[PDB]
Amino acid sequence: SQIPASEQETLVRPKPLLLKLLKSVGAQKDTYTMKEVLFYLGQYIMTKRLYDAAQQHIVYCSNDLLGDLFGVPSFSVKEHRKIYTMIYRNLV
Amino acid sequence: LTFGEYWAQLAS
Ligand SMILES: *CCCn1cc(CN(C)C(=O)c2cc(C3=C(c4cc(C(=O)N(C)Cc5cn(CC*)nn5)sc4C)CCC3)c(C)s2)nn1
Repeated sequence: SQIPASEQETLVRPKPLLLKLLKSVGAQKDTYTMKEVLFYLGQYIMTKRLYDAAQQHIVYCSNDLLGDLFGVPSFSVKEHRKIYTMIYRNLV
Repeated sequence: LTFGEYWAQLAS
């Protein structure tokens, strides 16, 4: 799946728990573009080494706060719409 | 690809 360009610019307010994750990788504000949320989420996945070393599009979050936020043990980075939905489910 | 390359496709 793929996201139209205009949706990447959508201004969102992450819930406290998602904000905590983002803050851990440097984010200091309360309102972000979806693009910005995705940047910090990427940084968080990289720092915590949650992606598979062989197929680097698979992310393992079963034993992490990311997994509790997304309600999935794993996901593929290729599922753009599923990822956007998981972020929209954690706004305020 | 590297995780970064896949992730960059998702952000843009
Ligand atoms: C994903 C593979 C790892 N990777 C490759 C690059 C190369 N790049 C874009 C650069 O020229 C520099 C990176 C840094 C640093 C950071 C940084 C990361 C950026 C990026 O675009 N990433 C990780 C992909 C992405 C895009 N989005 C938007 C939705 N989210 N994630 S751009 C950038 C600046 C962060 C630490 C250092 C440079 C300094 S030059 N970067 N990472």
